[PDB]
Amino acid sequence: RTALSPGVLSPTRPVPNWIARPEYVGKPAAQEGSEPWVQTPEVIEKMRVAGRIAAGALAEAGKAVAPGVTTDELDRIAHEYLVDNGAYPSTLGYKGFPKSCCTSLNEVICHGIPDSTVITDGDIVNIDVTAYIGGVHGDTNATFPAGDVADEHRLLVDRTREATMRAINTVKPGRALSVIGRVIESYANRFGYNVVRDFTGHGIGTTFHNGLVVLHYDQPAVETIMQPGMTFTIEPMINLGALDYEIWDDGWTVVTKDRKWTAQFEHTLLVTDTGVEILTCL
Ligand SMILES: [K+]
Repeated sequence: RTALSPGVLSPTRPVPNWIARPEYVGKPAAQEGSEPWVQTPEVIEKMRVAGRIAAGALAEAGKAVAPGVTTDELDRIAHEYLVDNGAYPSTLGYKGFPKSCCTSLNEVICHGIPDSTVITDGDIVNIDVTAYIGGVHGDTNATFPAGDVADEHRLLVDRTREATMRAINTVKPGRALSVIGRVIESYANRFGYNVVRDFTGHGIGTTFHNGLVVLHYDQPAVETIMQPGMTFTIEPMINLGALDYEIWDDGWTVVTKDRKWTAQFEHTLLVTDTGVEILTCL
């Protein structure tokens, strides 16, 4: 299976005019980065709605993953499930991003832009979908196998899913945020994999990236302590190869330099009074 190359982009997909657009739509930058890390009860409830819709959109698009399909098509499907549910696709118009979800095949670490690229037997593809409704965001992603995937790749995907669930299970108030990256990296290294460091999880709420950064590798210098009402993503990218990468001319598509495949899974989490709640569930 040859290394991927930029495909061709379909035109901007329309969104019903009555669905509110986040404030950054169409602008070069977003007004985000200094919002409270702990959300109000109102916002937490709204985030449950957003997270459920994003989860449903991810699941719909994931069902279309099959050899023969284009990533653009996956985008068409998630976009339509969001709009149908009254949600705006947060990535659409986010810092110029042109589509409604990110589709990251094989060696694309993250932020692949859905295009003409056709998926072939044995590929793996991450679909990342964010919903904006009720003035809040919810983000989730998962990597899906297409046809007869090699065992190496099936294990990568399964172990990345397991690393993410183990990290989620450690979320609890009063525990250091750095426990998450410790847990992910220890599990990825058990199998000889490498955890991407330059791309991270993040606080999410009324803004898409609110300033809070969640690392997926071991970095005990971070002193942040998890607090009830904090909302953030856990979304480790795990590489079979080296971490060195390149970003395509589009300014979005990140690919591994050695072209070895990489997988990712993600949920939006809430720190509750005693533990965790996954908000991006159906
Ligand atoms: K990938």
